Amino acid sequence: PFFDVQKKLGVDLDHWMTIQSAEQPHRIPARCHAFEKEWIECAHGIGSIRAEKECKIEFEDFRECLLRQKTMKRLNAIKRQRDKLIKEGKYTPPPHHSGQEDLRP
Amino acid sequence: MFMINVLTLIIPILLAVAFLTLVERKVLGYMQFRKGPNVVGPYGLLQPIADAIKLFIKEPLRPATSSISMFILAPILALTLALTMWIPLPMPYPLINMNLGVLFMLAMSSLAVYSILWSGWASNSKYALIGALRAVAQTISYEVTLAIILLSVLLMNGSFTLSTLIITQEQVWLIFPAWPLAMMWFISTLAETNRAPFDLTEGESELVSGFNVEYAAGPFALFFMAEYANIIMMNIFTTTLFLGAFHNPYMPELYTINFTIKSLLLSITFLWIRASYPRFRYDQLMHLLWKNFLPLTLALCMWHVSLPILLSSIPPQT
Amino acid sequence: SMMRWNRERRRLQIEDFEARIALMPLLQAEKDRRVLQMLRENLEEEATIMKDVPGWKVGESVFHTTRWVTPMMGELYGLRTGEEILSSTYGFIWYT
Amino acid sequence: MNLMITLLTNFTLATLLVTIAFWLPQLNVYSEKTSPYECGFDPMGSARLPFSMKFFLVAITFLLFDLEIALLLPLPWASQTTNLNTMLTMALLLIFLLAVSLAYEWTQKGLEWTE
Amino acid sequence: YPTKETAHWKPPPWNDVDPPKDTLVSNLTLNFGPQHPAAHGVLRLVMELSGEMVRKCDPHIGLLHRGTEKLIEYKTYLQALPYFDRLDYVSMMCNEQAYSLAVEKLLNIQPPPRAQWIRVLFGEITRLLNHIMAVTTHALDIGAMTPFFWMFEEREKMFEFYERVSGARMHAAYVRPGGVHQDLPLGLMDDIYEFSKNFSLRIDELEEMLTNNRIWRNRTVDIGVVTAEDALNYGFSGVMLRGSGIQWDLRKTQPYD
Amino acid sequence: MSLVYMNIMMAFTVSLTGLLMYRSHLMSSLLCLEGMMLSLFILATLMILNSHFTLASMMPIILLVFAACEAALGLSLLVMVSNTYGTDYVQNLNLLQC
Amino acid sequence: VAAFLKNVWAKEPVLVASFAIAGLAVILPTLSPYTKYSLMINRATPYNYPVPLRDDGNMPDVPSHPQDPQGPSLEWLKRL
Amino acid sequence: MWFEVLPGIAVMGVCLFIPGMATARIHRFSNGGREKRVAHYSYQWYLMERDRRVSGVNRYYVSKGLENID
Amino acid sequence: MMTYIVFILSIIFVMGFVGFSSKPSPIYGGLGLIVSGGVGCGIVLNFGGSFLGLMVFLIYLGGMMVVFGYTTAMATEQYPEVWVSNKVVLGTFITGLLMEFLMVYYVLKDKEVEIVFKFNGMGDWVIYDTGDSGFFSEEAMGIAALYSYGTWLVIVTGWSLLIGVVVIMEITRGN
Amino acid sequence: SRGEYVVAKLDDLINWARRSSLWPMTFGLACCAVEMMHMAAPRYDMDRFGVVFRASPRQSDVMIVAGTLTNKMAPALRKVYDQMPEPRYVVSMGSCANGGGYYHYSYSVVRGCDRIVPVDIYVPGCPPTAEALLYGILQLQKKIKREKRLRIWYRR
Ligand SMILES: CCCCCCCCCCCCCCCCCC(=O)OC[C@H](COP(=O)([O-])OCC[N+](C)(C)C)OC(=O)CCCCCCCCCCCCCCCCC
Ligand SMILES: CCCCCCCCCCCCCCCCCC(=O)OC[C@H](COP(=O)(O)OCCN)OC(=O)CCCCCCCCCCCCCCCCC
Ligand SMILES: CCCCCCCCCCCCCCCCCC(=O)OC[C@H](COP(=O)(O)OCCN)OC(=O)CCCCCCCCCCCCCCCCC
Ligand SMILES: CCCCCCCCCCCCCCCCCC(=O)OC[C@H](COP(=O)(O)OCCN)OC(=O)CCCCCCCCCCCCCCCCC
Ligand SMILES: CCCCCCCCCCC1=C(C)C(=O)C(OC)=C(OC)C1=O
Ligand SMILES: CCCCCCCCCCC1=C(C)C(=O)C(OC)=C(OC)C1=O
Ligand code: SF4
Repeated sequence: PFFDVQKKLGVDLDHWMTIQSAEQPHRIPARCHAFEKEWIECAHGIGSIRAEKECKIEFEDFRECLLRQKTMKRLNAIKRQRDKLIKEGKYTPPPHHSGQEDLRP
Repeated sequence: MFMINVLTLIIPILLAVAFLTLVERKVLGYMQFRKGPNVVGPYGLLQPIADAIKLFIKEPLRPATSSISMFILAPILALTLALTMWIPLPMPYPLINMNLGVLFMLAMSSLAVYSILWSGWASNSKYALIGALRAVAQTISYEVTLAIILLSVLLMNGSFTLSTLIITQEQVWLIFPAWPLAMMWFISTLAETNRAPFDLTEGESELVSGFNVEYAAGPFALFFMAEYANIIMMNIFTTTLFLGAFHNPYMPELYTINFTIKSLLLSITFLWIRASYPRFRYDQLMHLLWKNFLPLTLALCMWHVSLPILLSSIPPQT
Repeated sequence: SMMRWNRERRRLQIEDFEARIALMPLLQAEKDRRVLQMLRENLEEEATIMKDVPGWKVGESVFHTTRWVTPMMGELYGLRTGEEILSSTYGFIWYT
Repeated sequence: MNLMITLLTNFTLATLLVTIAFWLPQLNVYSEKTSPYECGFDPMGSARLPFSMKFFLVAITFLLFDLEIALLLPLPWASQTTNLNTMLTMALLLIFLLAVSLAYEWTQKGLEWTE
Repeated sequence: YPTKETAHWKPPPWNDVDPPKDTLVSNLTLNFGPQHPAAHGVLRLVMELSGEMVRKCDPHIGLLHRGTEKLIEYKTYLQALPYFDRLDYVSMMCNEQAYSLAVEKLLNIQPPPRAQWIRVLFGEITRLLNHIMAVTTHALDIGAMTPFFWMFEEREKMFEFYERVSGARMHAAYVRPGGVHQDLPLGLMDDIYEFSKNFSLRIDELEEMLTNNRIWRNRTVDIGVVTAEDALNYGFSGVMLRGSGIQWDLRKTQPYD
Repeated sequence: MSLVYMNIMMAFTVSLTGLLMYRSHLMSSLLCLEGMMLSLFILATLMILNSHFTLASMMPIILLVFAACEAALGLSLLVMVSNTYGTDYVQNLNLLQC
Repeated sequence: VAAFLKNVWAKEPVLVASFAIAGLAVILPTLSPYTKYSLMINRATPYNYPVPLRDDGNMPDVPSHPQDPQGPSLEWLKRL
Repeated sequence: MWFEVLPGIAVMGVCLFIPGMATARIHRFSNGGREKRVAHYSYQWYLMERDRRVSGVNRYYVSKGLENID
Repeated sequence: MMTYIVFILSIIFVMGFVGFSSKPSPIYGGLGLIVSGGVGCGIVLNFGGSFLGLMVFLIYLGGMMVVFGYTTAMATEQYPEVWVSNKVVLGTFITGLLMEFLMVYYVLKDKEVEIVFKFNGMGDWVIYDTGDSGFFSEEAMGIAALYSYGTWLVIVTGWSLLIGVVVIMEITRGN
Repeated sequence: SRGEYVVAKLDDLINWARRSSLWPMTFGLACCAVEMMHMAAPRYDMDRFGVVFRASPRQSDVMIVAGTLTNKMAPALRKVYDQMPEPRYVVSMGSCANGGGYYHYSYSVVRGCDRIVPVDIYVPGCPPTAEALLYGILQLQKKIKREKRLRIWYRR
């Protein structure tokens, strides 16, 4: 019983807070605006059954934009390997990762 | 050198509380056709030092029935929240310049009630229980207009920044467009700060001392100096809201002297109201802030929303 | 009086915003070179740290796209001191 | 950072005014000085008995009117929008709904206290 | 299908309305005791509060029962006179006058006329003393603590009048059976005139502070209404009748000196 | 995901099991419902302010409103218990067993 | 209507002032010439960046420099 | 007479003059003889951090003008 | 251990939740929920939501003051349990705290933990935007959008509060 | 010695702070409390000496027993005195509080409050004048001034 009054009577009651790609106040972009736009424009009108298997790649990019799971896993790997090489004395950090580097602008 | 700024904030606003005790007793005395203290120091100028030394060399008396943890935590939280509501106040520069300093003032007003409230609960006494639930009945009465009045006055400011409120009142005082809000805010701050005619928590005649009736000297000092820090902060806040003064960016001491003497006049006004009125019954308190101030406060909220739109005078949020 | 002064304040806000807008291209170009500088400095030290590790692929994007993704806070300041981190990631909130 | 330092300072010299309040004077503790105060005679019962609230409907409706200043509070910011007549109509709708609620709470004698 | 568990289950009522099982509400018993700024020194109200709505007042008294009127039996009439000063100890010479009139009525003698005029003069000074005490401490127990301090200077001046006429500020033992003890000193009545010339402005400023004040009215207008028949039934007298409209004053109806 | 979501969901589950296991006292469980609303508030708001989806920033406020709009309802359904019985003990409400 | 109005002004002047202020706040922005200027000031405040346009060849109403005479102007705000 | 309340008020007046005056001086001591930078919005913080980056001494208040460019 | 500040505030958040979820007494339940709301408005304030944190602090302060009045008026016994007056309250309080600090030890030693979801062990500073929001905080503009865009949301919320007052006055009548 | 000088000046400091901040309690019994109110009145004015009432015993320094102590209130008097923190003092005002007074041979009167509490200053009169009561209070201040608490601690 999804009585779609909002498309029947043409009113916009809650379609605006629905996604991050909608009209935002002062044109403020979300951090995953391009990823969600690509996932929605990919899977528009093809149905959920085809959308779960044909737009899997854009949905994986968008979900990894949101929670940043692969990024933080990669940063765990990099930071942990750095800590191991510091503890073993097999690496010294560069002077721009310590402070004395005359930062850009 | 910020810790020195914190100390030079919070130690003079303990000395101001100390000499507010003397100013209270002497202005209260001369309004009662008598004198205040003039024996202890030269015209009483050393009476608060005697009171401050006396309360910390007297036996503290934690009671037998008192839930001791909340009993000790209540004056600590009292004096902590009394000190920390001075930090967004622009003097012309605040200690901590908050973008939402007004909501900080309001939320730390709402947390300061639990000092009175847990003191009345923890000190397991019947008069303390009456004084605590009369603080409940007082706070549910004043908080239902303390935010709408303070909302309607900042619709001419543009934000909740207290430092912007100096720029807002650079031409005219904000009591001229909002004197019903001002005269209602003043009573809401009387009822906020447990001062007469709205004492109602440390009721001398109904109760014995209300919430702090079990608190002997030492812990009693940190409710009393907390209450006086609340009234000086509240008159400084009322002055910033409605009587904001001239600010020269190259001469800040002119603004400092100006809001100092204005907040001193409003402090004397609190002492002069406490010296002149009978005390409300604490339901007539509630039938005032709900039945009288709240309808008119909603009406003035409608008016102060629509009027910057009506005249194209919506203030900037930046 | 508040009508006159709030209209003047709105005009002064517009003047400040146009000063901001006129500065914004230089700030955006410096911010682009800033983040590309820090990402290249992190990548040129990702090869040294990730050298003994088998199966690693330096500079491997975690996305299947080739579009530019905005650098995250841990992507830029991940290999740097806690002074630079706490200045860059809680600095505006903790400031006064 | 400065807020945590300021709060730690205020809490510290509010709790260092208590630890020099309890440990500095001389105590003579006996089990009548710490008795409950009831104006001289012994208290009848506990003060943990139910203290019946007369203002209870006003106490509940305070929880429904305190949300309004979580709703009416963005109005200094909501005046900065570019759809302003809609904003003004919805704002006056919210204060009007608060007022109709207060009128209904008057007329059924809900703001009066019981007994 | 009744089991061991489903055997104490009585069938539910017909209108689905259960009897209320009237557990006692246990009204909180406040001891509004004698050490209190409101209970005037010696008064133990054992009250029962429904939170703060008063359900029962039990004023225990006798905390100042000194056994005066047994000590009167073992002392002579002149020695029993100063017991009367200490009964209504803000209305001293009125109690002296009442005891004096009782003894003189039994003695079948009357005072001289000048002593009767001095008794009525100091009785009305005494009435000013008691009504200053009554009004100002009633307002002090409500919260207007300032006209207390305003009117006790006037009360101090009338205590100087007592101290000049009799030698003691409060308990004079001055109005005696037979008249008064000692004549008025010279210069007393002129100072009584200089006091009475200015006392009306003091009543005016008390009445300015309280009578038209809305906070004073909201504490006293719908409070403590006494009907006339319950006032006569309870043996009330004075203002307690006259507040309720009972036209009765013993200085008019049963007049003395 | 990120580290703070662990303990905000942990606070949700602690408040869940606090609500879902009663200690014969009803106000202490209305507090557990209000704490579940606090955990939902902080969790949704951390997610929204993380991903900078600004238009749902009004969503927790609305959420918070309905929080008290049922919490007050619980208190209105508390007093009719505590007028019927002297306590709010949930083992007194066992009359609908027959 | 003056009898009922005088009765409610005699018994409840707080509520009469309340309904008067509320009625003015309802009806008075709908009868004011300056409510349009509020919307024009709010949509004339530049929060974002004026993202420029790729000149295809036919945009005669769009300037190429901010000091060009075509484009939206705020002289109405400077005078008022 | 009544003016004997005027000493104590004056002392209280000095005890309200000391904090705010001091913080103005403190805002002119830590910030190079000027006002304290107000960063209410993240653009103001971005300019302030840019000043700290371009000062060369890691202090946001040390300004550099046309003498820094050629 | 300063980059983990939202994590530390979240530990105090869970400590307050174990404090009132053990249900000692609604005095101390209100205490624990005030402590959790007061550190939660610094959890959510370090992501940018100063308005949206000060409001959840302020609304719950008013809420716990009202609930204090009710638990003194209705939910009151002779000996209120503090936390150790009952063995079950202290048992589940110690259980919640030791399980919380157990997963703290597991997530700061492994930097990866898995209870139903997977959670990183790095500080949550890593996931922030590296940009500036101009002359506005985006949460302020978004909550201000409740009047321009959120009109139906205003209507359903204001109607729910109106009938909430009507509903509660219909319940608390007795007849 | 130096330490005797230091404890002597600290005795002077604490005796100054205790005699110049006496807080009596709102506690009268009989006719003497009217005169004790006159000692609070604007002519004699206790508040200029730092002498100001606090209604609770926990925050009071001296108990002026002003009036007649009967048998029915003597345990209330004792519990009120017990609920005062040390240092606490007792000023006995009037003849009935001193030695029974005009009701001395009565069945119902405690013959002097010194049967109940330790009494420091006996103020005589029926009633004593407010000036005589203020004289007794200033004599109590002189009694507090010559206390030797820290000197006797230093010597024991
Ligand atoms: C902050 C700077 C100073 C500000 C001024 C304050 C300083 C002076 C303070 C004096 C001492 C007060 C101490 C506490 C007193 C407490 C009692 C009290 O105040 O009760 C409030 C009293 C209560 O009155 P009441 O209690 O008598 O009411 C009786 C109510 N019934 C009938 C239900 C029983 O008054 C109010 O509530 C009025 C509030 C302020 C009104 C402001 C209205 C402004 C005018 C609006 C427009 C009017 C015209 C209509 C529109 C026309 C359009 C063209
Ligand atoms: C359309 C404009 C906007 C309206 C909505 C916005 C309102 C803003 C203010 C918020 C008010 C909230 C609370 C209002 C409660 C009103 C109901 C009420 O209280 O009625 C009772 C009252 C008499 O009180 P009583 O029942 O005796 O109470 C005993 C205890 N005191 O009854 C009365 O006193 C009578 C009240 C009705 C008559 C008032 C007449 C005022 C006329 C002013 C001029 C016209 C203004 C335009 C509005 C039309 C008014 C008819
Ligand atoms: C922002 C402003 C804040 C201001 C706060 C303070 C306000 C009041 C300032 C002081 C006012 C005057 C104080 C007078 C103290 C007593 C003076 C006196 O005469 O003392 C005499 C006394 C006994 O000496 P004796 O030997 O008996 O003398 C016989 C004489 N032939 O001998 C003694 O009492 C011994 C000497 C004691 C001296 C104490 C002086 C007062 C100290 C107050 C502390 C704060 C000082 C200011 C700090 C900030 C500024 C630097
Ligand atoms: C058991 C009983 C309790 C016993 C212990 C009692 C301890 C003291 C309790 C009282 C103090 C509670 C403090 C609660 C958090 C307050 C946060 C605050 O002050 O926020 C206001 C302000 C908003 O300004 P904003 O707009 O952010 O401007 C900066 C951006 N340009 O924010 C700022 O300016 C941002 C500055 C940094 C803020 C850091 C985050 C808050 C830290 C919270 C610490 C823990 C709070 C504990 C609460 C306990 C409540 C009882
Ligand atoms: C350094 C801080 C010193 C704080 C001193 C607190 C003790 C002083 C209390 C004096 C007092 C005041 C001001 C007072 O307001 C008052 O009410 C009339 C009193 O009597 C009941 C008092 O005793
Ligand atoms: C604040 C002004 C000074 C008040 C001093 C009161 C001290 C205690 C006196 C006892 C008393 C009280 C309370 C009192 O209220 C009273 O009523 C007039 C008395 O006389 C019968 C009393 O004796
Ligand atoms: S000593 Fe005498 S005058 Fe004084 S209170 Fe006792 S009876 Fe009254």
